[PDB]
Amino acid sequence: AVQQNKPTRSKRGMRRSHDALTAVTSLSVDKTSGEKHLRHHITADGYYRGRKVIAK
Amino acid sequence: MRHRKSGRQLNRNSSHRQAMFRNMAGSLVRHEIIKTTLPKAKELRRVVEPLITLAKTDSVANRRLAFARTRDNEIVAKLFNELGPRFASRAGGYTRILKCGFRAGDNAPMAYIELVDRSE
Amino acid sequence: MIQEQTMLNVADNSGARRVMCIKVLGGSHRRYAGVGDIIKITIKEAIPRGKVKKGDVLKAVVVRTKKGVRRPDGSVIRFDGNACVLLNNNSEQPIGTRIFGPVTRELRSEKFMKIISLAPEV
Amino acid sequence: MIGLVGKKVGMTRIFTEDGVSIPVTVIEVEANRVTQVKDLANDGYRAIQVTTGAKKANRVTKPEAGHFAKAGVEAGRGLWEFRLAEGEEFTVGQSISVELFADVKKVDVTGTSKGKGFAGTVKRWNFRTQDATHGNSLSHRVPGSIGQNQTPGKVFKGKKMAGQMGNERVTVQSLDVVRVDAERNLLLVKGAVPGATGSDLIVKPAVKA
Amino acid sequence: SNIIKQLEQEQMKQDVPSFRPGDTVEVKVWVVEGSKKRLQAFEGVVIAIRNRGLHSAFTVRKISNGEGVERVFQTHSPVVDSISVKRRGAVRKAKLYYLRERTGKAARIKERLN
RNA sequence: AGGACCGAACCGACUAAUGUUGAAAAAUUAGCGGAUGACUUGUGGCUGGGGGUGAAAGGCCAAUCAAACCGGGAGAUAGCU
RNA sequence: ACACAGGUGGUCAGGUAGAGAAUACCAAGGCGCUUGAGAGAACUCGGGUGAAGGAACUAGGCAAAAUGGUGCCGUAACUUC
RNA sequence: AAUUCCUUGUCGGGUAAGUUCCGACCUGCACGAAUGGCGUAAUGAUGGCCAGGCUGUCUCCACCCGAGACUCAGUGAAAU
RNA sequence: CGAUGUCGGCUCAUCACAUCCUGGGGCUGAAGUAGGUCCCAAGGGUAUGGCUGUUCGCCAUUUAAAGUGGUACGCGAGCUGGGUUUAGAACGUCGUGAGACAGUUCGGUCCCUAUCUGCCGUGGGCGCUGGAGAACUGAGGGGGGCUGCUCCUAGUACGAGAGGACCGGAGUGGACGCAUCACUGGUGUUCGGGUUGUCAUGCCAAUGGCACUGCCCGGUAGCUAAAUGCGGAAGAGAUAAGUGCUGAAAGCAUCUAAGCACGAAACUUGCCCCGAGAUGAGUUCUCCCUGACCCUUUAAGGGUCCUGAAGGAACGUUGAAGACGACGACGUUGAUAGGCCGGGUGUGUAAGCGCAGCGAUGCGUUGAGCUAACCGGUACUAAUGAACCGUGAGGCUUAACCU
Ligand SMILES: [Mg+2]
Ligand SMILES: [Mg+2]
Ligand SMILES: [Mg+2]
Ligand SMILES: [Mg+2]
Ligand SMILES: [Mg+2]
Ligand SMILES: [Mg+2]
Ligand SMILES: [Mg+2]
Ligand SMILES: [Mg+2]
Ligand SMILES: [Mg+2]
Ligand SMILES: [Mg+2]
Ligand SMILES: [Mg+2]
Ligand SMILES: [Mg+2]
Ligand SMILES: [Mg+2]
Ligand SMILES: [Mg+2]
Ligand SMILES: [Mg+2]
Ligand SMILES: [Mg+2]
Ligand SMILES: [Mg+2]
Ligand SMILES: [Mg+2]
Ligand SMILES: [Mg+2]
Ligand SMILES: [Mg+2]
Ligand SMILES: [Mg+2]
Ligand SMILES: [Mg+2]
Ligand SMILES: [Mg+2]
Ligand SMILES: [Mg+2]
Ligand SMILES: [Mg+2]
Ligand SMILES: [Mg+2]
Ligand SMILES: [Mg+2]
Ligand SMILES: [Mg+2]
Ligand SMILES: [Mg+2]
Ligand SMILES: [Mg+2]
Ligand SMILES: [Mg+2]
Ligand SMILES: [Mg+2]
Ligand SMILES: [Mg+2]
Ligand SMILES: [Mg+2]
Ligand SMILES: [Mg+2]
Ligand SMILES: [Mg+2]
Ligand SMILES: [Mg+2]
Ligand SMILES: [Mg+2]
Ligand SMILES: [Mg+2]
Ligand SMILES: [Mg+2]
Ligand SMILES: [Mg+2]
Ligand SMILES: [Mg+2]
Ligand SMILES: [Mg+2]
Ligand SMILES: [Mg+2]
Ligand SMILES: [Mg+2]
Ligand SMILES: [Mg+2]
Ligand SMILES: [Mg+2]
Repeated sequence: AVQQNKPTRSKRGMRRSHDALTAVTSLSVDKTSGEKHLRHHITADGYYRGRKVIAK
Repeated sequence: MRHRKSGRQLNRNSSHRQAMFRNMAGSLVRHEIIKTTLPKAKELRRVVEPLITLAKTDSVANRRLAFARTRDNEIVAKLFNELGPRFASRAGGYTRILKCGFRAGDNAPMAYIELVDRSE
Repeated sequence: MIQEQTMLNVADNSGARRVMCIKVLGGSHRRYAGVGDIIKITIKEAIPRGKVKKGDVLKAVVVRTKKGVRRPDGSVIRFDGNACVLLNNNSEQPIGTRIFGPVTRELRSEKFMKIISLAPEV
Repeated sequence: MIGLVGKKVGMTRIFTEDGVSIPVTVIEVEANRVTQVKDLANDGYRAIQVTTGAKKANRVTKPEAGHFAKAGVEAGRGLWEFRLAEGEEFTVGQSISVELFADVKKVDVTGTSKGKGFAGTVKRWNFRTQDATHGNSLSHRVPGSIGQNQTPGKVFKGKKMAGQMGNERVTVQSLDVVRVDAERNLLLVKGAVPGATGSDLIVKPAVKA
Repeated sequence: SNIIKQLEQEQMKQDVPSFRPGDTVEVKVWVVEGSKKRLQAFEGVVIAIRNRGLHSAFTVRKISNGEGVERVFQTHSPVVDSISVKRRGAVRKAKLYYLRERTGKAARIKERLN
């Protein structure tokens, strides 16, 4: 269950082929402040869908 | 499988879920908005709404069934006096789920579950 | 579900008290026995001066199963207690004369005509 | 004859006057509207391309919206295709309803099965389990051996192992039709058909009965 | 489930005598003997009632000559005819399965009468 | 009264499973035996390498025992690898 | 070897039920075990329940399942009584 | 027979069927009288066997509840 | 010999044909039934138990038959450890003894997270030549292929009797596989109820926590079987062993040499599933894009500004979908999920109060109260308008029709 021959850098890279990260890259500007954020997520201060939903 | 088995396990005991959703429903009523993960938010929504559904009609019998659940009179007093009247005409969603971000520690998608009509 | 090693009761006037099914006759790898299937049993307990004796091997037919038999309407005639009727090994010919314990209409198939005729109920 | 696409809506029983409870399955069949008449002289084989059901204006896409508007029909929830068995001419936009089934008496259903997950070898292939006791450690529901030894050296192609059971196309054959409803647009077939409630059924007459 | 429930209605018979479980029922079923529809009888205590609309069923326990017979009956079927009640009983449980072990003078019930 | 009986502490370790690059270089969970004695245990001593001690297995003598460990003879010797 | 499911002598040791320091639930006091959050496949481990049958399992009733307390009645072969 | 190679000896009992088990015969390969012989009440985490009970051991598994498994964030090995 | 782990059992098999059964035939000391023997045939099927650690074997009871072998006498990086070759002990025998025994007996650690190949499932990238969205053809491949009994034909044929068919056609079972919860049941630690111990809610009352869900009794959905449906085939083509026609070589005879016709569960199809990465990358239908300027070793080149379509992806609410991706539905032009309402199902006559009673408790209000993922409705809450990717009529040579 161990290993038989040592794999290569080639095999180490082809395995990490699909380990590659992926960004969001397409954000939304709010109607009120326009501060970019994630779709369906509040802003840093509490704005969401053009509304202060944090109420604070 | 779990075909049509609506209920979320939350990696806990069944005896833990009855007491976690009892104390978390309690701090949602004492406060008005709390912060937790979505899988707790989508589920607390299933427990706190049947309380606002309940407290629309006051009676000695409804106080007991609202005291078996939530196990504290202060929440029972907050119910039937505040929320029942404050959500009377509306027939439906008495709370709102609202996604915010993540935790630094374990990277859990969080959300602010909030009771509606908090523009006082 | 009467299968091998099942301790049945006896439901005729022959002498035995407890029999035990040792083979469900009828087919290869045949698991259990049902309504009116012929089975091979052995006698584990009898009355003293009776016809059959302990340690004998003869055939039988199941009559009353604890699991019960389904009628074509989705109804079941679930009894309470497994029981059978002893037969001759060499022919149909039941050795009993007084079939006790009410049996099912599902045995009416012309080779068990003597069984229903001597039966008390159903 | 050809066939017809219907929706599986539950199953119940329809009693006979002899008391024989007949387990039927209700197949909701509105009307298969025919979109295209494929031809031997155009494609290389004769077949009709039907559809049924209702769509949404914002949901029917541009490529298919022309494809429905070529013949001209209310757009259905996807297309299907039935091969003609003899010289059976039709027209485009034709509505083939359930009345074709007022004559045939042995039918055939074909639908996606009920998805059962990543099913182990015990559930999927009916492997007898090993002993729950008498020493048995960590192999209570294991498939055991999966090959001989050095002579093959490999596992043969097609070994029964653990994988995907269900959510696959299944044909249950020779169901006896019970009642053919005209107004209620139903079809009562004796027994059970694949897939959960609401799953599609490609209902055809029995071909080898 | 509209098209099934509307189809469920067409088979169900509109005169079924409702009752609480524990009642000593007397039911009559059509048994066919060759070519003669004989009209049987069957008594016993109702053990359980499974209400499912058309798919209804109720279990009746009869202490016969033998050990004991239990029969279930698809309520809305053309076999069953009588749902005549003899003794209205008073039990607390909804399904009486403990009467498979109590016997004789231990397995007797109380008439309801209230 | 009892090398008496059932049964905790305490001691011991028969069965099974888990674990066996373990939580642990022998333990854990569910059971189990003794449990006022030929008992168990604390502290402090005594007996030592062909010797000690042993209700006796050639077991134990610092995770090591048909002859402990450390240093020296010693870079023993090896027709073997 | 470690912030290790192990080992470590003596003393004090409440309430209710109970024969009891067994055991259950609590007091005082002290802690939630130094990775968590979702999903709810196969499979593995710790467990629950089960139609009919009931050892047919297997090296073997291994493991489970079952019996389980007090009062009273009653209690064989054999025996060193 | 903790002993019998031949051998699962032969006869009897238990079972539908018994290389084991119990009783007995005696051709004791190769029992035998303090390296004790033959019995023996009680005792035993003892060896073999049988019956009642009881049950997922099994016929044949099915479902459910938790801990891993699977995914994400952090840390991050090993034999080879 | 700087390791190739061993019998048997469990599990999972797979191939061979010297075939146990079923199928097709010749011969017979083949009347019939039932057998013997030989040839063709591997599609499928090919016992449960008592005794032994045993394979084998004996025995009991069946079955259509309970085939013979290869496959490290298949399978310990899958399991067991009974047997046997570690350390303990005893008996018989051998030896002065330590010990020894193809004699025996009781007891006795079975390690490993899979890199590669292989196999079972599932996706990403790119290609398929403008791109995209759907529906199919179809090379190749896989799955499936078993069979008894009763009845009719007919108790006819055959037979002195006794007995007792072929063929053909219906019905009912076993084994196995696929599928499904409408029926019958199982589980149902998210539902209801009962009750023991104890703590708490200030106390009675009424509840909650804990003790494996405390122990229990039932039970929705879902899952699933013991439950319920269905399946093998018919038929066709070409054949094996075999049976014939015409018929010469050889005036005859003869199935074979020319030619022709029948002939098996085997072969190819018919049934079902996968399937255009079949790089030989197919076909049909539909939709969308028909903007301007420079450089240049001027070529299927590179660059910029203006537009970036169909569609896809991402995100979100989730599914009878699912390990993760993926796949399906929906995204206010709204029914996808939660909630709410009506209904249903289940449990069972709640709480409070009144009356009867010393009391436990009962009766009445009341088949009420509570009701999990169930069914049908309803936007009350959440699916924010945009943005991101993908483009701008699609090369070369040639032929055939339009001009
Ligand atoms: Mg990776
Ligand atoms: Mg976790
Ligand atoms: Mg608990
Ligand atoms: Mg182990
Ligand atoms: Mg103890
Ligand atoms: Mg020295
Ligand atoms: Mg020297
Ligand atoms: Mg620590
Ligand atoms: Mg420690
Ligand atoms: Mg105490
Ligand atoms: Mg405290
Ligand atoms: Mg789980
Ligand atoms: Mg259990
Ligand atoms: Mg035990
Ligand atoms: Mg136990
Ligand atoms: Mg004998
Ligand atoms: Mg001698
Ligand atoms: Mg001696
Ligand atoms: Mg001597
Ligand atoms: Mg002695
Ligand atoms: Mg003795
Ligand atoms: Mg002892
Ligand atoms: Mg036995
Ligand atoms: Mg990670
Ligand atoms: Mg013949
Ligand atoms: Mg066996
Ligand atoms: Mg055998
Ligand atoms: Mg092996
Ligand atoms: Mg062990
Ligand atoms: Mg093909
Ligand atoms: Mg093929
Ligand atoms: Mg004649
Ligand atoms: Mg005949
Ligand atoms: Mg049920
Ligand atoms: Mg239950
Ligand atoms: Mg409860
Ligand atoms: Mg109280
Ligand atoms: Mg507490
Ligand atoms: Mg208990
Ligand atoms: Mg139940
Ligand atoms: Mg090309
Ligand atoms: Mg899209
Ligand atoms: Mg609407
Ligand atoms: Mg909804
Ligand atoms: Mg009352
Ligand atoms: Mg209550
Ligand atoms: Mg409700």
